[PDB]
Amino acid sequence: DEDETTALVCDNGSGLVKAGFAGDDAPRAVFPSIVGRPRHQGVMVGMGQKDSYVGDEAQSKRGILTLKYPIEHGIITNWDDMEKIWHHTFYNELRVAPEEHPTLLTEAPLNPKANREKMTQIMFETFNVPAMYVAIQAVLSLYASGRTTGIVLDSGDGVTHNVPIYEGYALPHAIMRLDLAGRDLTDYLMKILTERGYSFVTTAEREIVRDIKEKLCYVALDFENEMATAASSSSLEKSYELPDGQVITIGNERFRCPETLFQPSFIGMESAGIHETTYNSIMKCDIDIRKDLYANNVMSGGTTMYPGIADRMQKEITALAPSTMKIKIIAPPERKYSVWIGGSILASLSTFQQMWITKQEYDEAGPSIVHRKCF
Amino acid sequence: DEDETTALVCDNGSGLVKAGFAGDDAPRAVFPSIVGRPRHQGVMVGMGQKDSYVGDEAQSKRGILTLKYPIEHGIITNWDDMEKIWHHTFYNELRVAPEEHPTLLTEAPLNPKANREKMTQIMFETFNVPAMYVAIQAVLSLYASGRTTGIVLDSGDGVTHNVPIYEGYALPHAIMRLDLAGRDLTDYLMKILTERGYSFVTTAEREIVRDIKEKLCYVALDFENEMATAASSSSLEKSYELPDGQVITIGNERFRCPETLFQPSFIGMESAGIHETTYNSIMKCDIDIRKDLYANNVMSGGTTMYPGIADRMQKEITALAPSTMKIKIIAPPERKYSVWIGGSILASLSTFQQMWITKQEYDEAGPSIVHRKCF
Amino acid sequence: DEDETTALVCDNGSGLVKAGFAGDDAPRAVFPSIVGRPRHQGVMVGMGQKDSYVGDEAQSKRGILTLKYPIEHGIITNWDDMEKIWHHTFYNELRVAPEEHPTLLTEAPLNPKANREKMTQIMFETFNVPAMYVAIQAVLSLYASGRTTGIVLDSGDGVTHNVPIYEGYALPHAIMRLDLAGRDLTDYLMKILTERGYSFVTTAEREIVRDIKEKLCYVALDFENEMATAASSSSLEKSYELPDGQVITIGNERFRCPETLFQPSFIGMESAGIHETTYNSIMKCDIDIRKDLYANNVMSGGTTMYPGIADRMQKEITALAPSTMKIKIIAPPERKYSVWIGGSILASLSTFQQMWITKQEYDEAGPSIVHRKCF
Ligand SMILES: Nc1ncnc2c1ncn2[C@@H]1O[C@H](COP(=O)(O)OP(=O)(O)O)[C@@H](O)[C@H]1O
Ligand SMILES: Nc1ncnc2c1ncn2[C@@H]1O[C@H](COP(=O)(O)OP(=O)(O)O)[C@@H](O)[C@H]1O
Ligand SMILES: Nc1ncnc2c1ncn2[C@@H]1O[C@H](COP(=O)(O)OP(=O)(O)O)[C@@H](O)[C@H]1O
Ligand SMILES: [Mg+2]
Ligand SMILES: [Mg+2]
Ligand SMILES: [Mg+2]
Ligand SMILES: [Mg+2]
Ligand SMILES: [Mg+2]
Ligand SMILES: [Mg+2]
Ligand SMILES: [Mg+2]
Ligand SMILES: [Mg+2]
Ligand SMILES: [Mg+2]
Ligand SMILES: [Mg+2]
Ligand SMILES: [Mg+2]
Ligand SMILES: [Mg+2]
Ligand SMILES: [Mg+2]
Ligand SMILES: [Mg+2]
Ligand SMILES: [Mg+2]
Ligand SMILES: [Mg+2]
Ligand SMILES: [Mg+2]
Repeated sequence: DEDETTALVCDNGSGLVKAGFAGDDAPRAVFPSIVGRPRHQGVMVGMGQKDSYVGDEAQSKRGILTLKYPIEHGIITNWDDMEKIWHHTFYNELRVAPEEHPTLLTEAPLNPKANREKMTQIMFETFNVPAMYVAIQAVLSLYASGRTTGIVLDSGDGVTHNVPIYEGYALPHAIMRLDLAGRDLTDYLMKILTERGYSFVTTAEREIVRDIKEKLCYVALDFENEMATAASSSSLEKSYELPDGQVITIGNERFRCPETLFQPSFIGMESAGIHETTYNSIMKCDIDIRKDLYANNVMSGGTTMYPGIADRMQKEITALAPSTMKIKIIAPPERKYSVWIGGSILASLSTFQQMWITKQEYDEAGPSIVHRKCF
Repeated sequence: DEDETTALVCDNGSGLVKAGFAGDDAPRAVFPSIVGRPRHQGVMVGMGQKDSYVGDEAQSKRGILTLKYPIEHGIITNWDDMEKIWHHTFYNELRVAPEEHPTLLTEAPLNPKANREKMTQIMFETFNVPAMYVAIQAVLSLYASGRTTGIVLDSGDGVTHNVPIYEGYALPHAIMRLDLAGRDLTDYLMKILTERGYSFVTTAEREIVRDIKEKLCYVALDFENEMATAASSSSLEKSYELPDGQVITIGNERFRCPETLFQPSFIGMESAGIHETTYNSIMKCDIDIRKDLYANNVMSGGTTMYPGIADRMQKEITALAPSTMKIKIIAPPERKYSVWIGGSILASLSTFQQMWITKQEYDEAGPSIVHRKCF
Repeated sequence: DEDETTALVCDNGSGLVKAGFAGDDAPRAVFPSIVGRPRHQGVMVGMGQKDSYVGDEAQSKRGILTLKYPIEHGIITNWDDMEKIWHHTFYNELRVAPEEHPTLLTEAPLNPKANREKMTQIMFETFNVPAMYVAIQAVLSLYASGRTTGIVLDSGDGVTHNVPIYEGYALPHAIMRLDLAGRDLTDYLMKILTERGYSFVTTAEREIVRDIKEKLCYVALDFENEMATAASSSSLEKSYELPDGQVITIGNERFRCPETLFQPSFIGMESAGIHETTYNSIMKCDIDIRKDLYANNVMSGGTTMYPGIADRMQKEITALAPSTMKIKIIAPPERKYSVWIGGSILASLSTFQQMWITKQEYDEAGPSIVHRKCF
């Protein structure tokens, strides 16, 4: 065990399951969210004997299993494979058990009543846990980023948050989520890059969909004004060779997939987009922090990593805004771990320990104990 | 055409615009206020050819469009969609044109100078009209209810009025609006029912927001004493099955939404709510009708529909009050259309015709014609 | 601490609480009169830990709080929040204590019995005071102006007086207050500007009420003959920009808000107003000082700041006058602070020191010590 003060620190997210201890900058435990039921008698029998695969190794051998994930766009839909994922989150990758030792969780800026009582409950159930606390991603992100006032653009394998937060305090009312960040994005990219040609199909040709997007993506300066030249000329569409090898032009997906993060009308939605929200939660925030809110625009996480978005954030927020107000967008592309950083860095501290629930106050009160506790 | 007098009647409101002729009860013209610009080339092209949908069919087909409305919280924010709305509200569903025929409008009890001058103009511009006028909602809503004297609480898709009327006359100086009734209501419900679980999100899961609150909501007798038993038991938060069909426990919103109409310290403001206003407007008024105004509290609009709301009324006007004075609580829940109702009935008469603005007396003195005119 | 004679000076008003020591000009202490219970669990919980805000950092940070004021039109209406106001006023902003040191107060020209006997008990209760006094605003403002014989016109956040003071002496009979200066003013402006347009609504859009009147208000030369060409032309009503940035037009409010001062029929009242008050108290006074009263009209307060008001006095006081007796309106717009100026400068003096109430003679007399004592 480490010297740094005893907590487990587990960031629930939608792409990769991040967990670790107190003190760090990059994740101790990384794994995607999967547990796969194998299925065959005949050839599974014929060839194998052992197993079911989880996360890491399940990236490797997989064409023998049944690959579903168990969490989606937020609160866990079935927490059943989440349980054995958390079993895996504790008992070999870190290796330490939450049985003796204190434990933290992250959460969205504000969580609900009922399932977040049952969140508290599940820790005490299967995992036993003598002390747990649960702290906000946005607030901890901004403390990772070192700051006192900053409106944190979060955006993961699923959700985008836009929290106004002033000297540590997020604001009670200015609340909106975009549920665009990861899947709809990537798997409409699967939809289209497949119609463009080759069945990314069954046993061989599937998770190239998940290599490709990340490498190809700059967010362009404007759309159909490039898509005109694009088609007469031949530049931004690059002929790339994959583990099979036929001439693959990937070309819009680059700017297209994240132009959807701006405006979902490019798949086809009548509803909103990121640009509006960013401003709109500030326009329904507080008048004398509105000021500093536009003037402290910051970002966190996965889908934010993309090159071209400072150029977009300086472009289109100002494109709604008055003549009188002013935006300041702030840059740092370290940001792909900063929630797990914020959790890890805050875990270590003297101050934070007294704020723990002790399991004695669970048994006394119930899981509703969480509703008078975590700040 | 009807036998009953040549006079069109529009009741505008922020939610569903109501209009018709002279004499009726329930509305002749109903629609919700959308036109929304169609957007795609490619898949709009491939599949269709026609359209762009006003109102009616834009609650049938819509996941192609760009769904925005234009009447928000009172005075018209952009009237360009209102113009083509009014081009629907006249030309196809009622069908009968303003060109030869007299026309009437509804409005709040007292209106300003210029954004009512141009309304008088804009009716004579696009729609030409050889005669027109506009009535207050308050009083027509009261003569509808059958009464000479009455403090009516309005509450519809955005606003609440708490309007003191005695013998046909409202009182010249006690004037407060509560800008809550429809949206911050349903859409704060959107916010926290979404955090309770399922991104209600893109093409398929959205307008259950506006189906669910209507059925589920009642006004309860007290709040965090009921939120106590709540979290121990499993009573008042039922499970129901929607167009998809996962277990949706819908729970507080029922009683939490309408409590926010009363005390808006339940999203979290800082800052008023109706219980006060319903009294405040009367404490500010003539001492010899303070009397009867507390003795003649009445109600109108759709957000008024709720079960338990009289129970909330009788409780918490009285609970401010001195030992001396006395509240009556007058019941009528017919009152969902009372504002369109009386404009229909009043359009029928003899008396009201002489009042009409004639196109000639407009052209003479300008759009201020209404300043000296509208009783 | 300063060299100048040990004495605290609270010029209590019903807008911004002000204070300081002796010898000065502009305020040493200024804070708006707000403390205010924050409310929530859940999101308040989630997003902070400490606090409830007084005045200053309330005038910052406020959308989390429960904001009411405790002094209204004149004498305080519950002395509970006024208490923790004075607790702030002494112990952090001046920092000093009324524990060791002598303490002065401000008041209107003469005051009543009971609650001012009690204004001799609260400062000796919690705040202890070994030596105290209270003096008259009107009179102090006139020696602040460096003069002997004046009728001063006050007008602050709520209230207005019309006081003869001749060679130091106010006349014991000539007396009428006006209760229009601050709130009814600004918050009928909120009411009418609200009817004109956009809800000054809930979290973001509410104190642009207070800000807009001050800058925009001139008194004008006459009302409805200006409101004629107002509608026909487009002159006085300016299109600015606020933190929102829609084309807000402010227009009458300028002249109508100070019109309603002189003539409160521009919301709607049956009783009086100012010009006659300013004439009548001198009509009801000694015959041979009438002369010098009408010939020494002088003003102070915040609300007396509006441009045009000089030309208004010189018009509508003299409009009531006979041919024989003559007015002389005196101009100084130094006058936003003049009563506290009155107290601070007068607190220095050797003369005034023998006038103090020692806490010893309070303990002997009880509350009735100020009755014989104060001049
Ligand atoms: N460099 C990058 N470029 C493009 N997309 C990225 C990059 N890094 C991460 N992402 C995207 O971010 C998502 C994962 O972000 P993350 O914040 O880790 O989600 P979570 O916390 O919810 O697990 C993935 O869908 C991934 O494609
Ligand atoms: N049965 C009902 N229960 C609760 N709310 C209702 C009911 N019927 C209508 N409403 C509400 O009434 C509001 C609209 O009322 P209405 O007075 O017609 O508004 P408007 O005149 O401004 O169009 C809506 O926001 C709707 O949810
Ligand atoms: N520049 C100004 N123009 C007009 N009104 C003003 C100005 N400055 C302050 N006021 C008004 O003066 C009032 C407060 O005056 P003040 O004498 O300080 O009141 P108080 O002594 O009772 O605190 C408020 O209604 C405020 O809007
Ligand atoms: Mg995350
Ligand atoms: Mg564009
Ligand atoms: Mg769109
Ligand atoms: Mg708004
Ligand atoms: Mg503010
Ligand atoms: Mg503790
Ligand atoms: Mg209505
Ligand atoms: Mg209550
Ligand atoms: Mg409140
Ligand atoms: Mg009052
Ligand atoms: Mg009376
Ligand atoms: Mg006529
Ligand atoms: Mg004063
Ligand atoms: Mg006049
Ligand atoms: Mg009058
Ligand atoms: Mg005499
Ligand atoms: Mg003495």
